[PDB]
Amino acid sequence: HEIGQVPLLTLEEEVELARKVEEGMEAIKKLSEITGLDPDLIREVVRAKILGSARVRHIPGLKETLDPKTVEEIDQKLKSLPKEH
Amino acid sequence: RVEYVKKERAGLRLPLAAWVEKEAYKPGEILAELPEPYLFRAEEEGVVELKELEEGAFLVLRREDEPVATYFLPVGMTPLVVHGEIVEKGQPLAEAKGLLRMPRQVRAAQVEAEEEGETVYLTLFLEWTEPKDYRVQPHMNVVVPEGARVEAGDKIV
DNA sequence: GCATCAGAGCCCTAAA
DNA sequence: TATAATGGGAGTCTGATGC
RNA sequence: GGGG
Repeated sequence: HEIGQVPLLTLEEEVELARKVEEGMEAIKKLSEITGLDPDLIREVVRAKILGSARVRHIPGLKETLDPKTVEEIDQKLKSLPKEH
Repeated sequence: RVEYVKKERAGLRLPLAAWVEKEAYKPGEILAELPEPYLFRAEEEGVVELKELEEGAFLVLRREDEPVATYFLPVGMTPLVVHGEIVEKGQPLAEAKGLLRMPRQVRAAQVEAEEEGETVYLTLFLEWTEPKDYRVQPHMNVVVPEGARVEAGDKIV
């Protein structure tokens, strides 16, 4: 019943989401270069804010314990970028 | 659909006892009223490049390939020529019958007027938008919002 | 009222 | 690591107590 | 499945 609550994608929507996922990964790669951070750490920080405050935990491999302090600190370094970055 | 902006200089000749004097013409505005049908005639010899709008028309004479004249036919003026037709100086291009007005899609910014005999020749500085449609396929995404301003070279899809 | 649950004797043999 | 594929299969009778 |  719960899966049946998400409608199946149209060919356009399927391509759209897929497109956005690929572009986002490339964005995280670029955001790593600009910032001097770790692409995975950035990815988990990006992902943390999307899913919300609900899910926050240490991720095996990330260099920092991923607690609300670090996701705020790192998010503030990402939001300190110029408009084009 | 991209409505492309065109700003061009086109001429017209009308009787004098029939044209209403204004410094500019808004779209839809009446340009002249003819007592009897008047034949607008070629003032150059050339091959005709005819460009028809939604309402109204453009006519462009060229010899060799160099454009020698650009004429504007408002609404109420029926072309008597077809695209790519050879014309000689003085043969009627279009008939103007009754009330002739600006088309809905095209304006007249600055209007210069010369007087010769019983006719006036308008040099019209016209601004209008010519529509062109583009088809977007499922694997394509439109990167541009409704109403965006684009110059030559900008990516739309 | 009606459903949901947890009760319903002991020891022994051999077969699995 | 690349056609496309998008929602499952299956079976007595007691008495006491909390909705 | 038998025994008491």
